[PDB]
Amino acid sequence: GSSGSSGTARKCLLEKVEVITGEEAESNVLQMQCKLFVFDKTSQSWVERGRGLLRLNDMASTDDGTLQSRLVMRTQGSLRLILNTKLWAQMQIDKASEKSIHITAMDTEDQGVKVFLISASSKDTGQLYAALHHRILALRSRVESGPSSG
Repeated sequence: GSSGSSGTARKCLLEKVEVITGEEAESNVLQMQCKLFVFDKTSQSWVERGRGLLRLNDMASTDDGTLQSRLVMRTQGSLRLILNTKLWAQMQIDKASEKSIHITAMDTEDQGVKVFLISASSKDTGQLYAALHHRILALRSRVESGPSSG
């Protein structure tokens, strides 16, 4: 084989990812057209943030190396991204209605945690929801060991 050293006298391997393409090769659980709304204390109500397509993409964890998840929402116009946050075990999500849902996420610019809403058909709404929950149940199952059998 070959042998050569330079500057940094420490490396992981030749086939480094830094050079390798994002190769995101992420997974698409479920995709459906939905709308996003945020509560602006200013108006004290739901304000139009961005309406378009919504889907749950599965990503790999870094410190956990496990199947991580996040909340993405692309608009209908230029599929622009306005909502991007990584779900967490202590994630807040409750089913307000069979069509609307209350989930907490962080913005991309404001990077602040706010109460987001999800409006969709009585069916679609249940789909996306049935997903989120799990996304968290998988995390809470790691932090805690669980019930120890006597």
